[PDB]
Amino acid sequence: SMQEEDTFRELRIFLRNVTHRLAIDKRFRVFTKPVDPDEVPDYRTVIKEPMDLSSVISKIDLHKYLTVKDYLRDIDLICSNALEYNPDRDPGDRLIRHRACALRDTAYAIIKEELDEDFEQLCEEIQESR
Ligand SMILES: COC(=O)[C@H](Cc1ccco1)c1ccncc1
Repeated sequence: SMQEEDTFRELRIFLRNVTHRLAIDKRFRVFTKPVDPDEVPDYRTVIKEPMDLSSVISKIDLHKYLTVKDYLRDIDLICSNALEYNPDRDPGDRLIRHRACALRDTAYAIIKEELDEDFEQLCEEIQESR
């Protein structure tokens, strides 16, 4: 229905706004663009599904997310990729891990405050009907 297409349009507006707020935070610059395959050729041998905030913006506009749950699976993948690629005790690895945890925690805290639980349940029930 037109009403259901208005629901998904409001979801995309919400997700673009959350993503922009994460992408401008200086702590998260390391998560804004793909890891460059020239500078780091080893990356794509270890990390089998790369993800970053520019790719998330492109996915919103391709209508890849019908629920906030499917958006948060890609925020969780950004964070888990950084934890698995940089697991060591040295300061460089510990700094990215702390930033990855802060990107995940910050996204979940904006959603807990600003997403209405009945708006998410509506998106889930339209998705489950298709
Ligand atoms: C999302 O970025 C990463 O996982 C890279 C891994 C990387 C790049 C070069 C060598 O290793 C990283 C970038 C900056 N600081 C720590 C790690």
